[PDB]
Amino acid sequence: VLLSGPPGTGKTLFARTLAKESGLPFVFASGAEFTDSEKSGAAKINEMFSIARRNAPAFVFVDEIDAIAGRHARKDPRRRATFEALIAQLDGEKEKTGIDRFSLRQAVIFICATNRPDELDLEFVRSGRIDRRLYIGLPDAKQRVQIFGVHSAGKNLAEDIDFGKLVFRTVGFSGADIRNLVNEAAIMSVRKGRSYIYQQDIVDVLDKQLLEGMGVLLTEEEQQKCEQSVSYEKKRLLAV
Amino acid sequence: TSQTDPPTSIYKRWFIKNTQEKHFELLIQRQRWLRTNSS
Amino acid sequence: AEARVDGSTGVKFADVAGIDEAVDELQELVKYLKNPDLFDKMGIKPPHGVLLEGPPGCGKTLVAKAIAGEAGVPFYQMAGSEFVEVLVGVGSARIRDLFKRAKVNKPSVIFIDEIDALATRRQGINAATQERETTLNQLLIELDGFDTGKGVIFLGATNRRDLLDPALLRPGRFDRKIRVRPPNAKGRLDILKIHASKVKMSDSVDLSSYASNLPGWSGAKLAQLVQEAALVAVRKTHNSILQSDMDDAVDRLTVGPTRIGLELGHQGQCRRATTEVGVAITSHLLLRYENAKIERCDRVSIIPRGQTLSQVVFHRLDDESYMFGRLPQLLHRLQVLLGGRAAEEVIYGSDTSKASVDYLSDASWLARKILTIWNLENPMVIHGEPPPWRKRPQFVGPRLDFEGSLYDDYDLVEPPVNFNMDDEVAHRSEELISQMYNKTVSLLRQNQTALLKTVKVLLNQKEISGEAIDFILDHYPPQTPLNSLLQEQNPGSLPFVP
Amino acid sequence: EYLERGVDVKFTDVAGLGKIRLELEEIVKFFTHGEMYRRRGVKIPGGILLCGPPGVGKTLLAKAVAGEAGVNFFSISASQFVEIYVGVGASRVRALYQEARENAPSVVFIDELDAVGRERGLIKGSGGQERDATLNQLLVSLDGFEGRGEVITIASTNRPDILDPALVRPGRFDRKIFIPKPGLIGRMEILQVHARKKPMAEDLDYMAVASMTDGMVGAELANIVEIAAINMMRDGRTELTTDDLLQAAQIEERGMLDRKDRSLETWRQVAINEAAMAVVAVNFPDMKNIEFLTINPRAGRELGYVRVKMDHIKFKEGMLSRQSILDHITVQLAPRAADELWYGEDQLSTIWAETSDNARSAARSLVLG
Amino acid sequence: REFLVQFSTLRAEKRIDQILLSLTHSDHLSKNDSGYQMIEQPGTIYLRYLVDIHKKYLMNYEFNTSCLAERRIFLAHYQTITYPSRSILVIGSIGTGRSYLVKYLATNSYVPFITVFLNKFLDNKDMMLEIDRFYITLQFELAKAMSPCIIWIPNIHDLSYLALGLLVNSLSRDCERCSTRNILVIASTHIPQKVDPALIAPNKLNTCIKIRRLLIPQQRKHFFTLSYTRGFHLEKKMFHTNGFESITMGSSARDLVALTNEALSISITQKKSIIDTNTIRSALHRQTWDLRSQVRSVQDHGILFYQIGRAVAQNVLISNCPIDPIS
Amino acid sequence: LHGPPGTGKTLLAKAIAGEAGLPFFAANGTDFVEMFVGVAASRVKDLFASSRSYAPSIIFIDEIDAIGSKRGGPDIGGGGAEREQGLLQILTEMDGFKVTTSQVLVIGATNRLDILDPALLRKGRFDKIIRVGLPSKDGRLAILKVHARNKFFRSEDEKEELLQEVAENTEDFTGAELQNVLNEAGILTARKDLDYIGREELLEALKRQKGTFETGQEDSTEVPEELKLRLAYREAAVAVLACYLPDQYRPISETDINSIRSQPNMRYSETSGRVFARKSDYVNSIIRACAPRVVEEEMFGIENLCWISAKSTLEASQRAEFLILQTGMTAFGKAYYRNQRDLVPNLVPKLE
Amino acid sequence: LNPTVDWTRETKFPHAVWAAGRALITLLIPNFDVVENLWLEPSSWEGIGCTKITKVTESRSYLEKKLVFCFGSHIASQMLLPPGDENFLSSSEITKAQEIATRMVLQYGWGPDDSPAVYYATNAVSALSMGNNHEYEMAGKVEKIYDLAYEKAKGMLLKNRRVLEKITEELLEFEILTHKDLERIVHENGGIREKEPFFLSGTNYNEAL
Repeated sequence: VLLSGPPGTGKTLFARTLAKESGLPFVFASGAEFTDSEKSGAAKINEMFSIARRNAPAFVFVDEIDAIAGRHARKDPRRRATFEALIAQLDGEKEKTGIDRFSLRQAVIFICATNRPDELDLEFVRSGRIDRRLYIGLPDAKQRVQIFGVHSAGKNLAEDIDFGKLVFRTVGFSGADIRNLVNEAAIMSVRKGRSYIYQQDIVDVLDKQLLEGMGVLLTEEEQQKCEQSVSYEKKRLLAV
Repeated sequence: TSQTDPPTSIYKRWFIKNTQEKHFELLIQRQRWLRTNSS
Repeated sequence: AEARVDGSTGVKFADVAGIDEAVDELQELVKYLKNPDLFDKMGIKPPHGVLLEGPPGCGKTLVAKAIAGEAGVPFYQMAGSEFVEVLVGVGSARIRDLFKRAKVNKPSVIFIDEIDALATRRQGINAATQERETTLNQLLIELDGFDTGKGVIFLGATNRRDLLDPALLRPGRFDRKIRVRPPNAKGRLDILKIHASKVKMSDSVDLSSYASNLPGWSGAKLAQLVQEAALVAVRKTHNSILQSDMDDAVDRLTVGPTRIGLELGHQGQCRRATTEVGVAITSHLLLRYENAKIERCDRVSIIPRGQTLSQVVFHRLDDESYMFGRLPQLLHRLQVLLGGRAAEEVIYGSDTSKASVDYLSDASWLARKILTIWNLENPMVIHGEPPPWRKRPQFVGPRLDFEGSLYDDYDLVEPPVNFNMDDEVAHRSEELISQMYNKTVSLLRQNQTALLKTVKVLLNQKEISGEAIDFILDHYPPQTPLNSLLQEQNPGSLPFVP
Repeated sequence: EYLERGVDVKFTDVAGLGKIRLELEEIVKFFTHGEMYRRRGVKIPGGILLCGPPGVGKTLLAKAVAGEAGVNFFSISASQFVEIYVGVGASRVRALYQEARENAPSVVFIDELDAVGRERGLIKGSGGQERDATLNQLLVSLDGFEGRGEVITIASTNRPDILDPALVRPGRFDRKIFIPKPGLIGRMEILQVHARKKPMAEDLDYMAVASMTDGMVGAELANIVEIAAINMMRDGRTELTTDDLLQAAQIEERGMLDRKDRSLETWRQVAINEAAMAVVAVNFPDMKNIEFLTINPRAGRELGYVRVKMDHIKFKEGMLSRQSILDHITVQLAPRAADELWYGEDQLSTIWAETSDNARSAARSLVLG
Repeated sequence: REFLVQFSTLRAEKRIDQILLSLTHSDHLSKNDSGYQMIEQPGTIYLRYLVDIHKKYLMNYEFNTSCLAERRIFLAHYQTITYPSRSILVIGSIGTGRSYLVKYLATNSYVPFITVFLNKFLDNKDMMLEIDRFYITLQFELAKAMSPCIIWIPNIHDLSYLALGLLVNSLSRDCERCSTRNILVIASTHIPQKVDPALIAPNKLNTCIKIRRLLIPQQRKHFFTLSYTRGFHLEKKMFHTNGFESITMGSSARDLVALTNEALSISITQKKSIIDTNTIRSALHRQTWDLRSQVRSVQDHGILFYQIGRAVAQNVLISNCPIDPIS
Repeated sequence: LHGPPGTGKTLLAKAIAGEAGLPFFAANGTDFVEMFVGVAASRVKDLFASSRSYAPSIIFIDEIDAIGSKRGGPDIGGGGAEREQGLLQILTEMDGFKVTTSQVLVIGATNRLDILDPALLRKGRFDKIIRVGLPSKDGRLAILKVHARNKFFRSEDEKEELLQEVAENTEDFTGAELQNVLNEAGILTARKDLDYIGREELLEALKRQKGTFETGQEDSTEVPEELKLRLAYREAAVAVLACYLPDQYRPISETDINSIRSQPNMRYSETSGRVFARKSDYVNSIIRACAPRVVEEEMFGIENLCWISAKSTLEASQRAEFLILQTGMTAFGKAYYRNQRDLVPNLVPKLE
Repeated sequence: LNPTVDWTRETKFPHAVWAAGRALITLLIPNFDVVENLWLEPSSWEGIGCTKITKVTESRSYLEKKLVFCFGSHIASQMLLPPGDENFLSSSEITKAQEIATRMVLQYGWGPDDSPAVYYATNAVSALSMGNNHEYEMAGKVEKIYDLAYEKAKGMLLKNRRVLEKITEELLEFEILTHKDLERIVHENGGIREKEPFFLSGTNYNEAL
């Protein structure tokens, strides 16, 4: 099973509720530390699949497979050994693995995911090795409102705060981005001495991020003097 | 870019052969574009 | 590092030949080597390094060995390829060891054969390269730190100056740069005299003709000439080197060995014979009538040798006439180039073949060279064009090296802008080639009897000589009927005995 | 390891200095009068960079300033930093700067920074990553963290455009001094200092030798000194004169003079070619002062040559008139003019094919210039 | 690590019942109008005959040299075999699938099937040469000890001098002696233009064989013969009519095995043994469609007409091309 | 942190270390990476364990580009494997930070961005990515007056006015530039034995720091009258055209003929505020572009043009093509064509 | 393993026409190579029809004969196949003709006027300056020689129409034909061969001495 989509969408939540509702052991690792060093290049994949087999039936879930099954895996022999070990453990064929293809110990589902689906090799996404592909995307306005409510439940909100009139300003935001936005509003709430967080704190946070986006870091006083520095007619043209 | 070292012998040229080379390629490319985009 | 410490190297300045300018320049080094005191009293800074640059087989190593032998100093020989290793730092250690062993017995000579192996230029077009750079750094440190008062002269022999780093060419490391030119006619003569004293020689061998007729041949190539002559005489069980065996070695090393019975059909040989005989007849006619500044035919053959199914041999003239190539000389040489197609067009009527295509390409390129590169005609042209095809100057086939070479522009090319004069240049070249083709076909068609008789005689004998071609030309005057040849009992019969 | 002994070179040992020498003694002042420098509140500029043509003796200037400063001198080749292994070069730079700081006060010299100061992102290989690591290490040990106020680095490069602008940042390399090619007086004094170790004469005029060899580096002047020792024993005279120097310069700028067999018409052709060049040159302003005229073949040129020394100020700056190029094209075409006017139109040779293309290239450069 | 797993592929010899069951095997459903008749594939018949001759020890008796009769019979038999190579190369990996035919022909071979890997001889980088030589001679001695056996060498193109020497001395020595002459050294790769000309001798790995892509009748035949071998009978409506020919795709090997497995899984989850049209359609839909969250449909009808018109045109006009479903 | 080189990132890190009052751990980028594998990871994990032991702590890593370099090619030498091992080890140590036990703050500093690998910048590892850019005129004034506390001047008012007037001409300069201007002025004053920083010392420091000189030779050259005349005529023609065609934002202020340049040596009084420029302004700029060629052709004739002054109508050609194509008040049309390829063969004769 | 098409006459008719036309144009050229066998292989990847031809310093006339021979399958498919059914079979030959003609114009100089102008060599990477408007002239020359070979092939192929039909139906009904069978067909049905000397244009032909 190949999961794909933008990062930070909660791809681990799908696997975790998979394990919870299915009631199985859940072998979980990360693909970054599999090209670790010379002490064990491809042996980690083999011991991973052996632990999975010894506790089979179960799931196998690996993070950032693009660091292993990337298009530059055939160049580096160290990458090639790991990719060959993974693609050999992906199938049966008793030789070189020493186990019957059809057995309880071979009832293992291999979950893999990345952030770049087109970066993977042509022979890894082939049917028989990777069958189903799930594409998880960014949420929409109502889910954004619910996430804003969820991540800001344990904070002292005012009465005028309403995220339904700022949904158009948060297009493409992930859950981590909304959490960062709430923390940002809290920080500029406590910076100005404010006890609560109104809507204007969120508006100011979004506006200051937008101002910083083009590389303008100015406090109020310097912004005011630089506005006063410009003449009147050449501001009158920008006004029209 | 006019061969800043002066030639002591008249046999040597006043300009390096590679001075005006990008303009030759530019003119050739423009003429070839005009020739190909007309037929 | 078994640097051979020989008290007598076995060769002196009498063993070198054809290197007169370089040995005359190195006589100063020999004078410094035998007694440096008069050098030291007046205050000379002797050359830190002398670089011998030249073609292989010219005996630069022999020159340095002769210098050491005449100077009576130990000679340290260890090639550049002996400084390359896999481990790092060993080559610099060998450099230091060789240098300090040289400083032990002062005066002494250090010689590095193929110095460009360690001194490859960092071209911008494993750990061995780092070893090369470290060895270069150690060598330049030892050279720059060499005080000139102790008289240790370091010699560097190289085959290519372009790949050698300019840091060594800086004064203070390689002060002297000597070129070792290939031996001249007198030089090859003297090398033949030296090498002929080792093998038994007959009085019928005239080495002057062999020295004159083998241009640019190195001393090692003359050595292999005399060695293969000895082996041919062994094969023939000859008691001494005859002139026939020497010429056999010549044709073995120049064009190649003769095959056994490998011949194509009777049509595959008539066309090549017609082409080569037509080229020879045009050359001889241009020599006879208009007194051209062109070469002379030696012999014409259709016997396959090496990878040439047929061959015509042309002598090489003196290089003093190879500098100011005038327009008439180029036009007659260009007529000689189309002589082959003239022969196919007159003998076969209108069915030519592919055997004369290369001469056509050469004529077409030299017409452009006359027009664009040299600008010999007098409409002025703004640019020259490089040759799309490049064929190297080579053996017995037409010389094509009258101006050093044919297919070498002297960096006289520029990219064109106007495309309307390019067609006028093409039309001018076509007009020149067509007019010249009609003139060469008209001159060759006037003598069909001599051409046909030479073709028949060469086909019967499989080889003809220049004197035989001249005899056929004299005995067959222009405007005689072909029936006179056709009534003979044997058209391919040569009554002339050389 | 990187410390050298016996640094006795001073400013008197080096010639062709000029106002740059003032900056040099300013460096000496930085090593001597720095107490009032920091009393006024001036941080000593650590980075001084000499840029110029090769062979001017930048390392010789480094030895001179180190000897006059009277401090420890470090002279490290930059080629040792780049290696097939990573991390070792950074440790080499760390040990270098640590032993420089321990040997304070001192001056450190690194030559040819173009090998390791290349801008990051120009080559795709492990050597590029090692070069980046070494550049980062030297950058940190130069300006990264506090701890250096006494160690001063001097560097010698040839191409200043290749260097990383991070290195060119003030506080790392802020003093940039260009060492130009020696002029007239500079060549005079370089010849004098390189010739002080040999017995010379009192009638020896270096003015003609300096004017003969124009536009050359100090290494070439040392070479002229080196060809002032080997060639007088052929005749065996008493004392060195200026004639030998003039002949040595003539040999060096063109090649050795070799004589070969030659016919009369070949000599006539080379003579009429050189006559064409000189005669068309003398009537033009920019090429009027023809000083030499010979048909003797030299190394690489079987032709003769005509020697002129025009003004070399307008040529470099670009203030040459339009008529100044229409005259030169005529000069290049005049060999073909003499050939056509003497041997006829039908007997044009190929000896002028090297000037006939220079004329057309100059015309092409003029029309689109 | 490979030597242990290739040494234990047969720790005990095949039982008498197993050998007797294998020795009397049959044709198994070639002559059907739905799947894989005689004339459809000649190469697999030749490989079947070769492995059958290997099974009955009919290769060690290389010739008879008798008076007239047995010689004539042997000449006729050698004619019928091709239109006795002890080693056969197959070069057909231009499309997909390598083992899908080798194990398909070796499942009824009853001899030990050893697949040595050449990539183990590359990753070992005077001690390496000795270890590699001992390893390869142990592999060859084990292969001899497992006689009769079939050796498969995939991806020859990875081949280095020591393995070349081993192979050349093995194919120069073990073909005129070493009594078990029936040792097949079958091998497959995907690039035939890079092999050296010294390995294509008549006595050394001859008779190259090609494998091409799968056409639609061959796809139907392979699907039917893969579904029937598991007790699943194809329903007599899609191969009996033009039903599933117009919807089938995946014109390559290893694309029908996965489709067959998915269809069999779908029928098993229904506790059925027959495959209808709907099962095949649902199996095809689960392979060339991506599952997706945050589902949204087209909000502008007018691209629907584009798809409708293109599908109608592709249906009526080009009667030999598939139609992907419209949504 | 990142930004322009020498903008004060190291100064900001030192300020953080000084004013934090927390255990500060200064590190280096290329310190960890070597040829032998495992050294970098062991060093970094020892550092991380030390910071966890002394929580709260401020770990600062200078020049993360040494180990944070993105894979941009095959690492044949094998040092890239060590770099990636160290990088992923740093990522694992960063992700091992539980919020209830590890109050360790990571402070990065880099001079490059495009060579970094986009996994450190991901969530949970580097949330804040700030950039200290070039300071404004007030920021430039603040940094020069901070750098001029120990710097001795004639008087406080004179120091302030000199600092303000050098602040008005130090645009596009970072903190290192202003600090080096002050440092070089101090060098000049100490060399000239003047106890206070004069105005001409600031002028010479500015002249050095913008790199006006490039020859770097002994400036003693006898200039011919034919050159002084050409420069004077070029400058006078520029003055006449500028006075006759008045530019509302760049009046001519100073004029010298002491230097040889491709462009005239004129000086203009720069006034910011070019929001608008009419078609007449473009025409006037085109006219002012081709002054030296016209003046040299008028007084000295066609056959006396320089190679430089004849290369002046080319800039007029570029400006006129800019006016026709990329401004859109001509009759060529009302579109914006970028000269490279959106010029269909119909509009080429019209443009010409 | 499998043929891509069934053994019906509507499929084998274009291939039979192709092979018969090639064999006939091989037969009618004098002193040319000899066609030996024709058959329709059901499982050949090159095509159903297969033709065996054995060859008999190639002169100008041999190259002219090859160039005019390179049109036979195309012209045979032009008279024989009905409209509405065309072929992409002769294309691999026609570009060969597009290769052959230029070789006498650029390389060997056997142009329309027997000009020794040579602009291409065996080891050349490009051609000469070639002009800008001069390319149209040689392009016209190349189209002229190509059309001249095409019209020669058409003239000497349309005069053996019934012989070609006979060869096609014998190939369709027997599936094997030999050189003797082709000789019998061209003898009984009245095949007319060409005669020496063979030239594409007789306006400049000469006779050897």
